[PDB]
Formats: sequence, structure tokens, C-alpha cells
Amino acid sequence: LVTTGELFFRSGFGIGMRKDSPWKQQVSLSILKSHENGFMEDLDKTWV
Amino acid sequence: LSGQADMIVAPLTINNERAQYIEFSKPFKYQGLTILVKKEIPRSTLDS
Amino acid sequence: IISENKTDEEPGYIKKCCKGFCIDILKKISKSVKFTYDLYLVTNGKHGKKINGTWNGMIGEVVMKRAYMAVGSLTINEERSEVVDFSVPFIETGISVMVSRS
Repeated sequence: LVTTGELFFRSGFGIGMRKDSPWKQQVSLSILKSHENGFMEDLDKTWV
Repeated sequence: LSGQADMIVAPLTINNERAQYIEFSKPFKYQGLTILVKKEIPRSTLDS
Repeated sequence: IISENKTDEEPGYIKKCCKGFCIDILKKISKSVKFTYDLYLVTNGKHGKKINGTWNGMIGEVVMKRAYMAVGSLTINEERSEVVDFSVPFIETGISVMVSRS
């Protein structure tokens, strides 16, 4: 199996949840912190 | 939306049909769409 | 523009006009949400660097309520998101290395 073509409809992933909840700002900040720090780079190198 | 759960931590895409009801966090992985097709088998040296 | 610090005058502006990538997105959004706008470039700073708890650049203009919607090449991270509220990203960037092929 091989992969061809070029990417279209480039929309990322996300963590869904209900409209009214108190976790939104903290969850977004934690995800951004994990991106900036370098944790996701370590995670990708092991599982994907 | 039925109050059964509170988070959808999973591979959930982001578009406009969903974002009117639930609130998505910042993406933790970018991607797109891509075709996948089977590949053939190469040749050989035949009779030397 | 700002004249010499020795002697200043009334604030004057030379009306240029900006075109590019984000400007067309602004035009489309304005055509959809039917709201007006008027751009104006910034002078002090380029993108915003915190000094002594203050700010400068586009972010500095946003925080002082002088402007209302920064646009251009503002990338999102932890520190900036605590002051302003960014929107959904429309492009993917990061950090990369540029070298010449030997």
C-alpha cells in the first residue's frame, strides 16, 4: 500500500466538549503549553 | 449533546456543521485528506 | 509618521495602500459579516516583545484599546493568549532550518 496525491481540506484535529463548561481556557492553554514545550514531539516519535 | 458524556477526546475533525453546537479547543495535530491506492510489483533481471 | 524629536508638528499620514494575502481574507470576511473597517500600519515595534510588564507593536496597540482586530503574521502561544483572544488558525507554521545545498 502506497499513498499518493496532495492534501486538501486541511483542517486540524480538536478536543470536543459542550458549549458551556469551565474547562475551556485551561484546556486550550494546557494543549498550547504541551505544543510549545516539546512534549508532542516526544509523543510522535514513539507512537506514530 | 444528550448529557451522557463530557469530552470527545478522539480523532474529531473540525468543520462548520459541528462548530455551531460544540466548542472545539486548539488543534493538537494538523492533517488533510489523501487518497490511498495499491501499488504494483517491480521487474527483475530475467535470464542473465 | 513621526518627525524629529527636536521639533514636531501635527500628525500627518501619507495614504499608501496595502495588498497581499490576509487583506483579501479581510475583504471576504467583511463582505460576509457586513462590517466596515479601515487599516493603519504601526510604528513602534514589529510584533510585540514584553518589556517591564508593558507591550509594543500590534499587540501593544490591541491592549491599549487603540485598535480592535490585529491581523497579519501573529502566531499564537501561551504568553500572548493570556492577554488577547485568538481565533481559529488558517495556516500551519512552526520553526524550521534553512541551509544551502552543498
